[PDB]
Amino acid sequence: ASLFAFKSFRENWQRAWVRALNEQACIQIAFEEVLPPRASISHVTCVDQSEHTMVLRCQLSAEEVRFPVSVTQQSPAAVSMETYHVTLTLPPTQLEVNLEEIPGEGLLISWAFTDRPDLSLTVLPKLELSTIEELIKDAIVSTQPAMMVN
Repeated sequence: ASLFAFKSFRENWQRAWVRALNEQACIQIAFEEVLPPRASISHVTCVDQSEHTMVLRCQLSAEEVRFPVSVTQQSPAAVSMETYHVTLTLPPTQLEVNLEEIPGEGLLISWAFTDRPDLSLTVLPKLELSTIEELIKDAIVSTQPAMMVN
């Protein structure tokens, strides 16, 4: 929580979440660019505290987060691609952040939703949208991002 106040950490946090999201995607959906109008982490609690690790739980929420998503279709000797505008809203839901000290590398951070988040996102092209929504929802609900700090 003390690290969520540094701008540099928030950037990598989002950039790490986008990296994990694209991995699980492997039609093919991809999150292009990395910001949110309003976000908040609350009720930070320490469930476990080992000698070299630490497990935390908290409530995460964001409103009107906007990011592009690209749909890529591979075909005989060809690649097509169409990008969309996505607007997501995450109500307060619980995730578990896991910290682990790695010798010679830094501090490994990992997180994942503990329960299915009640997402409410919309998709609109940039000049079926229903299916693109479920692929994004399915990825966000399942991914367990990770990142290395120092």
